[PDB]
Amino acid sequence: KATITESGKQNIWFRAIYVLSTIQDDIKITVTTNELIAWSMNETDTTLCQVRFQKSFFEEYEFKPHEIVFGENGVQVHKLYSFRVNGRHLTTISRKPDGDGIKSFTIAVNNRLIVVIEMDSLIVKEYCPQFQPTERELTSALFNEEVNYICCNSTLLKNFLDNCNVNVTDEVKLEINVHRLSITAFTKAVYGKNNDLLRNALSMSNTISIIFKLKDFKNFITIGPSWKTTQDGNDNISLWFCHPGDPILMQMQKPGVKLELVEVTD
Amino acid sequence: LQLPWVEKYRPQVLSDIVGNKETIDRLQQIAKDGNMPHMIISGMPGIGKTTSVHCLAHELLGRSYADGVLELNASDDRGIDVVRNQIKHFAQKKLHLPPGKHKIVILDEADSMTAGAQQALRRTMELYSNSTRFAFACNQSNKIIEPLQSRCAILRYSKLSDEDVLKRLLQIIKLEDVKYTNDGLEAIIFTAEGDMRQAINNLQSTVAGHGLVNADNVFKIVDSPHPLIVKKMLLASNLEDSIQILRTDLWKKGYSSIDIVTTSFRVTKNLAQVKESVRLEMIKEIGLTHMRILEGVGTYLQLASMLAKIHKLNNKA
Amino acid sequence: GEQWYEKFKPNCLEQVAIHKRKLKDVQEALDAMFLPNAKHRILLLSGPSGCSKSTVIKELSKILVPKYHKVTEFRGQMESFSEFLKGARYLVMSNLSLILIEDLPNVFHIDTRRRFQQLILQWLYSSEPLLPPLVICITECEIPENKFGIDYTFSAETIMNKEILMHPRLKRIKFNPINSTLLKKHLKFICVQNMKMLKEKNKWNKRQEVIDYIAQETGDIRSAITTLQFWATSSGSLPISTRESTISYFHAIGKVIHGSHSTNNDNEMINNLFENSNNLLSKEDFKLGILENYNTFNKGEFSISDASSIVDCLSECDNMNGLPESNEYGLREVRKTFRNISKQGHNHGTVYFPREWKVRKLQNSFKVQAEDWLNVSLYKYNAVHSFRNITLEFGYYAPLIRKCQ
Amino acid sequence: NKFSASTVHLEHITTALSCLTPFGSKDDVLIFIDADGLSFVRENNHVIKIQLLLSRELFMSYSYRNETEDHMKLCVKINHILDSVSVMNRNSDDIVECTLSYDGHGSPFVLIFEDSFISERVEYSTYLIKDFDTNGLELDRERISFEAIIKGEALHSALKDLKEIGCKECYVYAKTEANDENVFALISKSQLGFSKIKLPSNRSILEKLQVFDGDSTTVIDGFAVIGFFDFTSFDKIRKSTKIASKVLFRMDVHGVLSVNILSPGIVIEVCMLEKESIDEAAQTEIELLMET
Amino acid sequence: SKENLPWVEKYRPETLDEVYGQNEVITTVRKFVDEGKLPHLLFYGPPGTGKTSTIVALAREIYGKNYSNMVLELNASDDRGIDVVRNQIKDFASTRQIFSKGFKLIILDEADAMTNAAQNALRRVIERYTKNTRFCVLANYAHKLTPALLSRCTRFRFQPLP
DNA sequence: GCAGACACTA
Ligand SMILES: Nc1ncnc2c1ncn2[C@@H]1O[C@H](COP(=O)(O)OP(=O)(O)OP(O)(O)=S)[C@@H](O)[C@H]1O
Ligand SMILES: Nc1ncnc2c1ncn2[C@@H]1O[C@H](COP(=O)(O)OP(=O)(O)OP(O)(O)=S)[C@@H](O)[C@H]1O
Ligand SMILES: Nc1ncnc2c1ncn2[C@@H]1O[C@H](COP(=O)(O)OP(=O)(O)OP(O)(O)=S)[C@@H](O)[C@H]1O
Ligand SMILES: [Mg+2]
Ligand SMILES: [Mg+2]
Ligand SMILES: [Mg+2]
Repeated sequence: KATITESGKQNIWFRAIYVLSTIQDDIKITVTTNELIAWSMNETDTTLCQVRFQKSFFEEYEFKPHEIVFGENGVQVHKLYSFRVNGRHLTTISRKPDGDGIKSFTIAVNNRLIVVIEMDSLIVKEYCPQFQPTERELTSALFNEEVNYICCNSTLLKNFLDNCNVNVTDEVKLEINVHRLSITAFTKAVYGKNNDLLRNALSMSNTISIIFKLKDFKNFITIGPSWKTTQDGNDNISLWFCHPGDPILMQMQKPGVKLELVEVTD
Repeated sequence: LQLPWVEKYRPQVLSDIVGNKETIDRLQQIAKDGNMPHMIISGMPGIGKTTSVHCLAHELLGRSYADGVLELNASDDRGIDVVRNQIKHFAQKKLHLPPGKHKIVILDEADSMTAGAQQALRRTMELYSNSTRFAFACNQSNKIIEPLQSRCAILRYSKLSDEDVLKRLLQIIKLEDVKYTNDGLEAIIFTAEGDMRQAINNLQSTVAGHGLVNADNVFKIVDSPHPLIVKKMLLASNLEDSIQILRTDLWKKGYSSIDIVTTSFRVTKNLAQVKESVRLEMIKEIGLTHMRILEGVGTYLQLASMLAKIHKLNNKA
Repeated sequence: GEQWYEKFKPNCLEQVAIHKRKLKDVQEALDAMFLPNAKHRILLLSGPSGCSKSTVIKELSKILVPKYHKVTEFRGQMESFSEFLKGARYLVMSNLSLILIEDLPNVFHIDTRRRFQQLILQWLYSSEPLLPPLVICITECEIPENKFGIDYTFSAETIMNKEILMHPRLKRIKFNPINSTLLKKHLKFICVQNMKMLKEKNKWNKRQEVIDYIAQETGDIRSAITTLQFWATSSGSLPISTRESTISYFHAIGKVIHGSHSTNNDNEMINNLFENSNNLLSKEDFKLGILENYNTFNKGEFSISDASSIVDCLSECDNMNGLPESNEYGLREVRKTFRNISKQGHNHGTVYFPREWKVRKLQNSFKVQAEDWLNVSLYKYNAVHSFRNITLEFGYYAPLIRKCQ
Repeated sequence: NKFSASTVHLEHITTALSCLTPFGSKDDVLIFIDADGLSFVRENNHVIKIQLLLSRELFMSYSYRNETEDHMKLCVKINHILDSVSVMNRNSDDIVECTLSYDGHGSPFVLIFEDSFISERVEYSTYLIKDFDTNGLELDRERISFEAIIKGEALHSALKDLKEIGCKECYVYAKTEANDENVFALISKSQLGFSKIKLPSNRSILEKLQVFDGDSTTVIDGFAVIGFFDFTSFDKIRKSTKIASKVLFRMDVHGVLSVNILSPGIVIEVCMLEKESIDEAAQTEIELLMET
Repeated sequence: SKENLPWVEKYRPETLDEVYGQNEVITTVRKFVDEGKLPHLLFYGPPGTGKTSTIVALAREIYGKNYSNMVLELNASDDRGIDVVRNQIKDFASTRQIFSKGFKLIILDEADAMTNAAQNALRRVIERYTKNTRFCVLANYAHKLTPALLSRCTRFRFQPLP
């Protein structure tokens, strides 16, 4: 595999890989001829974050699944190769240096991941992280695109997300009410020995069912403003069937990047 | 630039290692078959534990020793988070080994490692038992927690006997082509008291300072061990003989009083041919003398009074 | 090759080395938990190392989850565990996944253990509809020499500060070491599984004594399996070394008072006790245990001279500033005098922990009461009398003077 | 006064002292006064030695009245100086004049700062009892392994990229080819795996690079030089290369490395120590990856 | 200048010939250094017998002008915590010698006053980093030293001066 | 090592 990109997509790529690293320390990266797949399954089995990079994201897609000899565990029949690497290892590699820019970036696999960085000047940085070829566990993607209609603006939602003091790590309550979406983020008070407040209840709400995570939602929305999308780049979507038991489905369409997210409710 | 005899002749194969013949043979079968289980080795220091582990790893790996070992020693950043991350990264890699071979991780001196690091180690072994293996090196197995000892095979190491140490001395002498004497070798063994490294150091000192290995030269360069003198003077019948022995040995050779008290306590604890009441009375007197010395009164008069009280309780008037 | 204890992992419930009463108790507790009316919010299962703790929950959740994956084991920090607990809170419907807290996060630091305690308290008192089942497994094993709880003995009572344990929504079931009969049966099962390799070498005819020694020497099934595997793989003539266990706090007092049946001679037993358990016999509030428990040798029917000598020797030992020699002398004297007077010994009394914490609590209560009395007296008028004279004169006369007036 | 010096532009002095704070902030700097100028040397654990030199023309009132062998030493604690100077030298364009004074021996190091009719005067008592003198990790130029001159900005960017990766052990590579495709890189290994930062053969950042054969006159092509250096020294030097114009690299066959920093500007020379031996037979796999 | 110092410090020996009493130890260490072989010497004895004076004279004899940057002297006056010990001695021993083709000598005065973990780290460094770096142990008390340290280090006893 | 009460088949 040899995929090279020369554009300002390094910011969105680093943001997505940082999101995946924050969700899970280990990131399972599966490469197929159709597109590029990156995901990191949660330890609690409640988070499924999917990001897809089309062939138009890069300038070349010289991938040869038939020539893979070492690591046949991750090679299964559309033949594709799957491997897992630590998120913190790669996030500190795809970072943008301060006071400098990167004009060329590519990722490759040898027969020990072969990833290199070429900045604006001639100086280049090469890294060889260790991966592990796993068993193309794409049944989660089968459930994700197994498949109401809610659409809303994303910049005010992002402002609400990053001014709500996520340090306390409260929960979010999607209150649809009647017609207007009122995004709320509060925590549930807990009783003590005799009606004591062991944990303080910090509640805040504003007006423009299901309860889901807050850092997953923030990480999913951070992908949008990171990349300047003059063309297309429509707002996020929310899909969820009846009853709170089933997980929710979200999608953020972009011309070269596909966003999916599954969060289990209750 | 000549390496010392201790480090110049470090064994590289399990055949050169002497001592516990059964354990060495078992290690050889483990290396040959390749089935390497989790192991903990404990015993007297300087008897060939870390050397045996290194030889076993070498014989099991061969050309895979470049990456297949992660030797984390005591003299390292032995924390709770960086050690866990390093071991996790070591266990999350695969190399081209035969199916009967597995990666070996060596942790010398695991006694001083923190208990949280022990729990992290247990998590790593539970998560990645199928790929990598762990080999422990230590002096005693008490400091290792029970759950970690449960997931391993314990092989206690005994002190090296006269035959193995003498055989190693003969091989090293033949390698160095050094004139020796049987009485000198007996004196070397007596001074070593089962220690291999101490015996090698004493032989090196004898050959450097005097050349020919003789009992007189060995006694001149290094004195007899103090526990033997303590045991000799403690079981003496007459008070005058014990007083003279303690004086002419310990005060003339320059032995600290607190060291004498500690050695006497160890000897009394390890004494055999004494009654329980006499042993506990002597232990109490040793504790009183130790308190007196620790406060600051550590003269010869205190030791003489301690011996006088010991002989008084022995004779019972 | 693969380890025997992993290759021979049980599949059915009958294969697990668990007692019938223990299995019934854990089954009833779990079944009570899975009803909508949750009697116990959390399940705590303490016990020694390798007494088949986690496997019980594993196969139980295997057999019960389809009735109404298997578990969600948390990998071994602070905010990661908070997020894990919050995510486990939102796993109730259509999954019914049990929450396992085996191999709990780091607690040797004060801050992380405290935040663990507040997390446990917060989840225990959460008045939220429905409940995801949760099981906590704690291994009882003391930390060797390297205070006030941790670094002395790592167990359930060390981590939890007497608040989680004293909760209605908890079922504390301590686990016992694996039975000798069950260990022998499981070792025989391994042997009849490995018949071919057993017949390969000359080990079948010398099997019964080895199995009996392994079963009677240690109570850990995993350590016994590892020892059996090492013995079978070895050609022969190799002495077997087991997983040396630990001696409990009351077990040490029982061994010191009565003695040891395995070792008749006192010197070797005392030396082994000092070597293997130096931390327990050198740490404080242990001589108090002997001083409070020596009366139960014959239900207080022995000679007064022996007791007087015992307490006098203990006073001399305390005079040596807690030196190891003092502890050795005191233990040796106690063992010697009990061995001497054990010629007529029957119906020994039960042992107890010394009443040291209650005295400290009462002293603290007296101190705060005296501080309050000084405060109110100083507010009323000018009266200072230091602190020494209060307990002798003002601790009794002033209360009755105030009450009468 | 034996030694006197005055300056008006303290920005240069404070930005030179900021390059010494990562390791030299603790104590034990041995200031030298001579006809050449003012120099500071720091050496901890006898593993790394730094020399920062101030020329005559930097000071405006350099007198240097002496009647001796013209070499006087003094040792002062850096942390006290940093704590004293942190509160002053504030704002911008404060025209803080600094006056240096030292009365030979037995007198404290005296600094006078004046800022808008407000003067300050701090006395720094010295430590000259167990001064063993001599010292210095010097190297001979007759057997230099190789010489290299690189730009300061590229080295600073490389070090600032290498620091946050980790890489507790680092390697230094030297290589020359007949087609003028000179190779110079500072690779390292960490828990992440392998980290390779490469300085290309472009003369903008690799103006001069030649590998010698231990005689400092016989330049050869096709020979590789391996330098095993600890992460600590590179981390300490990263701050010193933050502001610079040209950086000179020069180590001999003994393994000690002298790095010269140019920033007229002042000169900073730092001497390093190589590790005792390469890890097993690693150097082979360093080249095997280098032409890979 | 001299002639203004206490006689204890004024009469400090500078050469091995200036050390009296322990003729056997002096001859043995001279034979050791004549062959270029330093087997991790350990010195034990009562105070005032000339342990640190002997090691200083030996270092002067075998090095000369290299004492300023080859000998690492550690003692009770310097902090010897576990992290400090491991970092300092690892950095000193792992680094190659500058120009001299001889072993590196590290002197540890008052080695009895260290923690058990620090002693374990020191004894691991002694066996690990020993190709070019040697160790010297000075202590008047042996009960505070780990018995493993006494095995790897050759013990020399300083008798009271006759 | 102690006691108090229960397991389990001869
Ligand atoms: N059986 C043996 N045969 C030959 N040489 C031996 C033997 N045992 C020890 N030695 C020598 O003693 C040296 C030290 O051995 P080590 O294995 O380092 O000691 P140890 O058993 O690990 O105990 P430590 O290191 O004090 S915790 C080796 O390098 C050998 O030179
Ligand atoms: N018949 C058996 N019954 C129970 N466990 C068995 C049996 N045969 C093998 N084992 C193994 O023995 C171990 C027992 O697991 P547990 O003791 O429940 O784990 P644990 O509680 O974490 O042990 P510790 O205290 O952490 S060492 C597992 O690894 C099982 O696979
Ligand atoms: N063999 C000797 N002959 C003559 N003077 C000696 C001899 N040994 C020691 N001294 C004198 O003793 C002084 C102090 O001895 P040191 O060697 O510095 O201390 P020490 O003997 O090592 O004892 P400590 O407590 O371990 S520092 C020296 O300065 C000498 O004057
Ligand atoms: Mg060892
Ligand atoms: Mg388990
Ligand atoms: Mg001294």
